[PDB]
Amino acid sequence: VKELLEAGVHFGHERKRWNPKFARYIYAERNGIHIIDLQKTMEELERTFRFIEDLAMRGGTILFVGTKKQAQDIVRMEAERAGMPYVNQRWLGGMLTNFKTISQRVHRLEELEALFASPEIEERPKKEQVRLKHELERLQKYLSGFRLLKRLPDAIFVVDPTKEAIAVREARKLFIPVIALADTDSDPDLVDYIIPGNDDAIRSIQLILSRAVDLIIQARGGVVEPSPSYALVQ
Amino acid sequence: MLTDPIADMLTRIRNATRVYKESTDVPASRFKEEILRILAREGFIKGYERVDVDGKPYLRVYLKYGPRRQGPDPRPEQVIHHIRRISKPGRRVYVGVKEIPRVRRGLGIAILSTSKGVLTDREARKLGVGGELICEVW
RNA sequence: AAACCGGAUUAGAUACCCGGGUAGUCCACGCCCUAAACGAUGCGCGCUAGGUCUCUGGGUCUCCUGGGGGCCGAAGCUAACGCGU
RNA sequence: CGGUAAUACGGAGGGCGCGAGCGUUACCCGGAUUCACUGGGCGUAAAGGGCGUGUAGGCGGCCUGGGGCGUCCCAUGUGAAAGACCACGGCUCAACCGUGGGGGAGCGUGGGAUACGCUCAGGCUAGACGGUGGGAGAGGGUGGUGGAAUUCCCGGAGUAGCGGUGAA
Ligand SMILES: [Mg+2]
Ligand SMILES: [Mg+2]
Repeated sequence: VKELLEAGVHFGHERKRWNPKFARYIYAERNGIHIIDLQKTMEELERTFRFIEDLAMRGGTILFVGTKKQAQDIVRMEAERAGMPYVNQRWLGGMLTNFKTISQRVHRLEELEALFASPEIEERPKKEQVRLKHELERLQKYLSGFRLLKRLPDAIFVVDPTKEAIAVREARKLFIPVIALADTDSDPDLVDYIIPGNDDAIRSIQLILSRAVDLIIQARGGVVEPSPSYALVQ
Repeated sequence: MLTDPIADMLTRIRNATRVYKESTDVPASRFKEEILRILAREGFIKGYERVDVDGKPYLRVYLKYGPRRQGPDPRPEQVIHHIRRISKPGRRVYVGVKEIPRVRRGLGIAILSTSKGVLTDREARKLGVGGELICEVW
């Protein structure tokens, strides 16, 4: 189910904060706003999903990023709802590019997995039960979706690339294909497979980002429900 | 007044390609056309056609690029890397056939105007005539 | 208010501060022709994303479209600082 | 470089380089795209004229026709020898020399081309100028006039200081 499902509540977004490189994917300045030509949305979807498919059934790992305010959660849903890695709270200087080092944080996160369930089940110089169980605190918060990922992904999926630029940069540096949902905010030129959409409305992120995860599990057989995601959707 | 029309064209073209435009008008002249023909034939432009704008004769020039590109900065290679005026109203430049230049060991062109018409350098060399050395292009 | 005449200050003070004061500052006419006379950026024309503030025209007056003044800054340029319809 | 540990001075051992030579000085080109034609620059490095007006000059939109000056092409004459370059030769080699061959711009003559530049003749309206109608402006010149303030002068009322400074 696609087509008018998109016009559902998810077409055009921002106005007069545009990138004129995005002028190709626009329908009009109707009532002050940029409303985004959907025929070409759909157009780009086929090519993009086509890439996802092939990538997925060839057994690839996509890396999902959405640190954005109201995308935050509907990421770690569909990301985990497909066993793919995700970056949720904040992108870090050189997850990809400084990958080896940023990994020793995960290498050392699960050292503390294995100190919870431990012979030190309740022991070690008692003020070290915040000193270390608050190290695992931060480690937890950030590397929760990143922890799976043990070689660079074969792709990345991004919700707002002008928001998420520090990532996309690393991607392109590393020849890693950039998949993203992008609106009039953004610079198409450096998004390899674009979902000309709406970086913002939670429904729009949902419709799109879930289907893409359908396609992913569905390209290893075993489709499920209407997705464990409708947040407080409101 | 616009003092070197042919400079103009080369420049319009140089300019439009570095922002990867699909096309550029240039106000039309028979001579301009003759140069375009070469560009087209030598495979530098897709092609060109006459058109009007505000009802005055122009020449739409359809430009041509490489494929989308590797890593950070996906900008296509240029097909027209270099397009430069040689002869100019300030200083006219003429060559005998024995002294027509060879552009980038042949991987490039030099449009050049003769009394046997406008020609690439190999063209001119073959018909053993020289003339006004218009521009190089590689 | 240069100069200059005094009062302070100071190691001294041909200065800074204070009290006076002529040329000059003003006008007309005739000279002089200089400057950090600066955007330290000669003049004209064509081409090359945009955003926002502003002065002044026109339109079918959300806006669109000329001509000035600004800032941010595509592409690009620059030793850098910056420049950037 | 040298101020008491000098691979930099002087000497010595050793070493590098060239060799009937080796160094020095002078002068020329080079590198020096450091006068930049090839091949440079001028916001802050040196460099935009204080600004205009416009003389000579330089440069000149689109179309068509003539001419063929520039420009291009073919032929031809000229470009002595030496030298240069290539060959093969003579002095035992080489230097030196002989013989032969091949370059060659520039200019003259004859013939040809006409795209671009030039020129003559026609044509267009995209540059420029003009017309009608509207606008904003501390743009300039001349005359006139307004209020605030300072200074002096005259009158009133009024008493012992005012002024000025970091303090005086
Ligand atoms: Mg220089
Ligand atoms: Mg200077």
